[PDB]
Amino acid sequence: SMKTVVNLLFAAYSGDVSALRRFALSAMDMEQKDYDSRTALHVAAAEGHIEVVKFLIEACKVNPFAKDRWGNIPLDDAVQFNHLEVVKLLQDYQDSYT
Amino acid sequence: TVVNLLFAAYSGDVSALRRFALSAMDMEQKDYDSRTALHVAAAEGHIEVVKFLIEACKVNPFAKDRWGNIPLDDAVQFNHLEVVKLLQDYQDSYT
Repeated sequence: SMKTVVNLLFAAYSGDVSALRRFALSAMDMEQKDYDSRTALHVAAAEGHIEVVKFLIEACKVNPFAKDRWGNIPLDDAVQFNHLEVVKLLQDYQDSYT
Repeated sequence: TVVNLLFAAYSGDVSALRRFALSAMDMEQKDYDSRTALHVAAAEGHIEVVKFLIEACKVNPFAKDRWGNIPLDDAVQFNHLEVVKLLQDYQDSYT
């Protein structure tokens, strides 16, 4: 259970879009959080993996307003670490989110 | 095992941590956010876990996570006073 959440989040950490796809293609909840309330989109945005953020936004359609332990959404990490291609994507996706 | 460590720290599972330390796995290994077992345990305020990590395993209390934060920083933010005192005394004596 939590073993997969970490495989999921470690796949987002490495920029492995294919591994994320295999997780998503098995009906796994892609919005699950870890011990720090961090999601796959959190780790992707913090690392600046533009293609990983794209997949979680377009293919999985994950909630971008999920807050971690410190109350931050994935956009906050992209802003703090100067990943602006991810910032612009999360900006546009947050204004249209459902 | 990379986070079975950190999932045990989050849940205050001192017994699981003792089993993992016996198998000689790295108790200071970090995750995707550069978080250690001491980080998560201090953030949750689980006192018996940070006791075991500093007194038995003697982990480095100056390890910084992705946000440059020390395990004591989370314990201060979330009002885990006894954990703050343990790490503060341990950080002073760290060789």
